[PDB]
Amino acid sequence: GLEAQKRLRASRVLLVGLKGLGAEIAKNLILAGVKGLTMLDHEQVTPEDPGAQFLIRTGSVGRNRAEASLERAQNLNPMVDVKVDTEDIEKKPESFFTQFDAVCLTCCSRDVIVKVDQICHKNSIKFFTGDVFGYHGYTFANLGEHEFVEEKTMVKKKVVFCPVKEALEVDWSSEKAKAALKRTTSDYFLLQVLLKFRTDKGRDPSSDTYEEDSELLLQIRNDVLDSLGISPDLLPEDFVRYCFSEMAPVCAVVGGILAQEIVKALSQRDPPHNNFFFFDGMKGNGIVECLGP
Repeated sequence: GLEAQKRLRASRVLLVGLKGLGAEIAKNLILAGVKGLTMLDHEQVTPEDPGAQFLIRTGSVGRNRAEASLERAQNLNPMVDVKVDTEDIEKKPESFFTQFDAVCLTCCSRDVIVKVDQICHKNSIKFFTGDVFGYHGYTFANLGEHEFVEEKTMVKKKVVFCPVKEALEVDWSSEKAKAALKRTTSDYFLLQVLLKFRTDKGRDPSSDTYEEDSELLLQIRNDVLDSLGISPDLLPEDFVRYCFSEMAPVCAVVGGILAQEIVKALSQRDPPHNNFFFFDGMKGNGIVECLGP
């Protein structure tokens, strides 16, 4: 679209977390030509990061992940104002988010995702989150009341979104929810298991301690599925073997989907996925789920 491009080129995006998924998102957004992208990450480069991640030069272990990504990110499009922020996202005051038109979170804890979603909803900022765990990946969008144009021939269409807290808590005890459960990807419950591992451990499952991590994941599988009154065998028993580490192709697929969703929301064209997109790199599937309302 024509005026869609004017919106996109005037848009400023906050991107949190510069592991494998984050640079893929950064690369796509920078190539698309947004006005500015702020890359925020307070963590240091780990030995495992360069395996999926193309913005950081080899041998950067110990460097801050955002600072180590700046040169290659900026080189993608000199017309984009790429900035780095090394401050923990939890330090940020509410006023920090208001300078951005869209916020996208990766590698953030569940509590952080809820808090930032509520800040964005109150200030009408487009909110996204996504992560990759091994062969699996997901994206989430909360665009609030999102207005957009389509074809058929212009069609001004509105789609209502729901907060991430409501999307991450689904009452499966309403009879209506039981029927919808049979057609649920079960990657959604994989997300719940991995998100509480992140909360409990302060980190994601790591292949050097795959040896706890399948261990801890087995408890979360029983802990969350019983908590939600769901059978423990809804998701594969051996799910622990396909949710470890970062694979570059998986980050590419999930980052491409998420970046296109961000572009759709900023340019206000085409129906955005509402509200979850689940990718399984083993079966080659991408599934859109609407959860929360």
